[PDB]
Amino acid sequence: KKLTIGLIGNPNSGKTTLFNQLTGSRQRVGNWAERKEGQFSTTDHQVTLVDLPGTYSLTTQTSLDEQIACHYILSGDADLLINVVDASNLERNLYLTLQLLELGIPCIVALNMLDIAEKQNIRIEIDALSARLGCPVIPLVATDTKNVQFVLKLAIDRYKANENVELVHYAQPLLNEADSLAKVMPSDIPLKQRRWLGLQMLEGDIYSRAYAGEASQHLDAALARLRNEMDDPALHIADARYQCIAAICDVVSNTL
Ligand SMILES: Nc1nc2c(ncn2[C@@H]2O[C@H](COP(=O)(O)OP(N)(=O)O)[C@@H](O)[C@H]2O)c(=O)[nH]1
Repeated sequence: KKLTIGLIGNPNSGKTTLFNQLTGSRQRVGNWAERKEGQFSTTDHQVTLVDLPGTYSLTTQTSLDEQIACHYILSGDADLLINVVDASNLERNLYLTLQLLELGIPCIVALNMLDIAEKQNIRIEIDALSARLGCPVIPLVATDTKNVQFVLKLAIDRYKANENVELVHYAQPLLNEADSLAKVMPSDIPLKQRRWLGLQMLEGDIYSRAYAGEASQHLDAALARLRNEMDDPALHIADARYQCIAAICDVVSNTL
């Protein structure tokens, strides 16, 4: 029955509400090595709900909360990740959701605060979002107990690996140098995550270097060949990311 789930999401997106709604008062606040942990029953599982520190990005010195959240997702202790998303500010919240899907980690998106999005004249299309993200999207109003118990626990029991859908289309030189960096990293890290990490290093992420072994030292040489192939490598990563995120927001969002 054991199943470890990690709630992940932006700050002020109804994360603690959803955590509390599922856990109730079956919680244990301790400390990493604040670590918040909870328990709740499903049909097929008894879940260990690991609350993670709220963050906008798995990349960036910043606070200690940001790092532990990032490291936990890479650690791979969790079977499933439930990503609490604010529906009223989708674009802003999707950047973390993209990173989780780029890491290839099985996850369910808890699309929350839909009533606020509805009040702001925004009707998000659930099936369209699920199709383009490649993971179950559960519409929610976390504050309503009637709504939270509707399907979420049902979705948790039938979870699978994400659909291998196309997300960000980076230029080939970026994928080349990210792959070269990925070959230097320890092989126990999945190849799909090693390439993503390599790309974060090129953009100038401070965290990703930790999982790279000695690949972090080969950065400037890769950046040199990138800087002669394009004006700036870090920007081109950020450009391609935007069109992906923005293209999802367009086809998924509508007038109520
Ligand atoms: N209207 C609405 N409000 C919500 C919903 N979920 C959470 N909230 C409200 O948003 C605020 C922040 O919620 P919280 O869970 O603390 O977010 P956090 N800090 O990311 O854990 C709270 O005042 C809460 O009542 C929702 O689905 N709909």
